[PDB]
Amino acid sequence: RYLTQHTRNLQPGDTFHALVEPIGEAPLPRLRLTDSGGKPLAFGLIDQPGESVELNYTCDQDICELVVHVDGTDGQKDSGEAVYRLLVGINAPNLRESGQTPVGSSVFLESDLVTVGLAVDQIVGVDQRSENFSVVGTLKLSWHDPKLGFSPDQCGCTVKSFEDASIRAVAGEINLPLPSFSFYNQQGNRWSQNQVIFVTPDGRASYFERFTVTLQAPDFDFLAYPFDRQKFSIKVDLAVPTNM
Amino acid sequence: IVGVDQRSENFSVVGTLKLSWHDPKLGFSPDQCGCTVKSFEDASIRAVAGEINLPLPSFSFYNQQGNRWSQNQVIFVTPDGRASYFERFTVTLQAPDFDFLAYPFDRQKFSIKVDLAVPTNMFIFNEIERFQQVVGDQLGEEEWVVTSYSQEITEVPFERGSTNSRFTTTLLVKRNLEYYILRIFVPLFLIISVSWVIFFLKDYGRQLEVASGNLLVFVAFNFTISGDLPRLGYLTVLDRFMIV
Amino acid sequence: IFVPLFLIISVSWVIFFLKDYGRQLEVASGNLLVFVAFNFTISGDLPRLGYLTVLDRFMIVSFCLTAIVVLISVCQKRLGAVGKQAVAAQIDTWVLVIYPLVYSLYIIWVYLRFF
Amino acid sequence: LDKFQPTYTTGSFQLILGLNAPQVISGEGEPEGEVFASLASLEIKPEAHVQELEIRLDKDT
Repeated sequence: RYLTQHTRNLQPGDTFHALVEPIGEAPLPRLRLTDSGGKPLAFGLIDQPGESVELNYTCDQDICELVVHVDGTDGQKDSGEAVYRLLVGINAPNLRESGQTPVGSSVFLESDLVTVGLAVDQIVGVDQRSENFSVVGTLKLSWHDPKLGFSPDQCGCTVKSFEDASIRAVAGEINLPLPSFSFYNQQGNRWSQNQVIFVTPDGRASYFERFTVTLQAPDFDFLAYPFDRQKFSIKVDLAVPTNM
Repeated sequence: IVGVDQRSENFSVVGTLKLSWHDPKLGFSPDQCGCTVKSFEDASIRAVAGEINLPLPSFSFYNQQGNRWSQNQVIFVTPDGRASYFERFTVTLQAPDFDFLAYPFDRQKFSIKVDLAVPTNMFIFNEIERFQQVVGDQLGEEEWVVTSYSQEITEVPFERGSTNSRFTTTLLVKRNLEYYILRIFVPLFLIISVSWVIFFLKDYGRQLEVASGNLLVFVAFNFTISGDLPRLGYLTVLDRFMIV
Repeated sequence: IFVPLFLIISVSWVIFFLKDYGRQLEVASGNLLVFVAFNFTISGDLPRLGYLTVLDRFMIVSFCLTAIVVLISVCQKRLGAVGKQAVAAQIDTWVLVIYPLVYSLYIIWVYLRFF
Repeated sequence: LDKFQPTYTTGSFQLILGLNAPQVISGEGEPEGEVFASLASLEIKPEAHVQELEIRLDKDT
C-alpha cells in the first residue's frame, strides 16, 4: 500500500514538479516530498476539480536529494485494483504541457534494478526416495550504480576484479549496499568454487558464481508411475526487501 | 522436512528463525548517512558489536545433533534502536519421545528447542511473534502427516544459581497405513488363508510340507520388519502377531 | 520387470492345459512366493506413499487371481475323489478363458485413463 | 520511509556558546575568557514517571 521512488541529485536553484492523475476512478492518494533521511519538505495539494495532486519545491542547499512517497494505506479495504499515472520533471515549468509524451528527453529517477541469468551445466543425480536433485551451473547478477567509479588515469586499468571474501571488505569501506540472494528450496550446504565480481569505471558491475547445490522437488507425482512426468524447479530469492 | 529416521530417532527440518530486541544504543543519525536502515551479513555482525562493546543475545539448539548449515545471517538496524535478526538453517534434531508400543498405528510428537546462551539477568524471552505460518503448505514427507502444532515459552535451570529462557515448538504427526497394508498385511493374509484351504483335503503328509514351508517364510518376514526398527526392549503389535 | 513377470504368468497358464490335478497347487503356491519377492523390489526405489500407483494395482490383481486358482484346484481334487470327473472337466474349460480375460481388462483400463 | 510518524529524538550532544567570537562557528578553538552563563536551570520541571509491578520468588531464583 506504500510506494517510494528515488530521484537524481538536484543542483542549487533547481525546481521540482509532480502530478498524480487517477485512471480507474480510484480515490485520491496522499503524496509528499522528503529527503534521504526522511525530513519532510513539501506536501501535496488537491485542487477544486479533485482529479490531480500538484506539488512544487525548490532547493537552496548545495546538494539536493528528493524522495517521492505515495500513500494508499488509508484507502478502501480489500480494493481489487488501483492504478494511477505519475509524471515528474525537474526544470519543467508548466508540467501539463510539451505533449506529456511517456518517452522523455532523459531519465529523472535513480536505477536500482538487477539483471539475473542462470544456466545449468550438469545433473548429478535424482533421488526418488528423498525427492531431491542436484545440479551444477552458473549464476550471473548485474546492476548499475553511479558510485564505485574509478578514474582510469590513477590506476592505468580498464576493469577491476575481486574474488573470495574480499568482495565484502571493499563494500564496507564505501558503505555501499549490495544485493544478496538465496536459494529458497536448498537442502544442506552449497559448494561454490568461484566467486568473482567485475567493476567497470562508469559504474557497471557483474557478479559470477559457479555452484553445486541440492534442491527439493515437492511436485513429485507417482500416480502414473512409471509412465509419469515430473517437473523440477530452481528458485532464487533476493535477501532484501523490494524497496532496495 | 528432509526426512525422518526411525532407526536413529532423529529428523531434519529447514526453516527460518527471527530474533528482535530494542536497545536505546546503536542509534545513528540519518543526516550523516542518508540511509534509513543498516544491514550486516556474514561474520561482520560480531565485529561491529565489539567496537561498541554492546552485548548481544546468543541462542543454541538444545537437541541439535552434528553440524547446522546456515546459508543466510543478516541483521537490520533501525535508527531509533530497533533491531531484527534473520537466519535460514538446516539442522538435525533428536526425537527421544518415540514410542513403538502401538506400532504401526502409533502417533509421535516432534519438538524443536531453542535456548538462550546467556543467563536470565541479561536476555529473556517474553513474547512470541508469528511473521509467517508455522507449518508450510509444501513439506514433502509423504509418510507422516502433520495434525497440530503449539508454541510456548519456559525457563530451565542451569549451573547452580542461573536460568535461561527456552523456546519450544511441538509438532504432532500420524503415520500413513497404505504401505503396510499393501506390502505386509495383505501378503501375510493370503499365505495363511491358502494354508488353511489345504486342510480341507485329507491328504496326510501334505500338511507337513506346507507347515514346514510356512515356517521358513515367516522367518524371512521377521527380519524384514526389524530392518526399519531399533533394537527395542519391548514387543510391539507386529511382533506379537508374528509370535502367534 | 515387465518381461520377467509376463513369462512367469504365461508359463503358469500353459500348465493348465494338462489335466494333472494336484500339480496346479504346487505351481500356484510357488507363484505366490515369487510375487512377494517382486513386491519388495519395486518398493525399494519408492517412498512410503499414501496411495496406490499403476504398478501396485497390477500386483494386487495377480495376488488375488492366484488365490482363486488354489481354491479352484482344491475343489476339483475333492470333487474327483467322489466321482464327479465330468464336473471337474467343465470347470477346467471355464478357468482356461478367465485367466487371460482378467489381465486383458486391466490393460484396457490403464490405456483408457492414462492414454 | 515506509510509514509517516512524527516522533521525538533522544541522545547526547555538545553545545558550544560564544560571545563576540566569530571563530566558534566552525566548531574549532577552545573555551576562554570568562563565564557567559550558568548551566543550572532556573526551574526543576518535575515529571510523573510512576511504574508498578509484581514479582514471584522461587528457590532456584
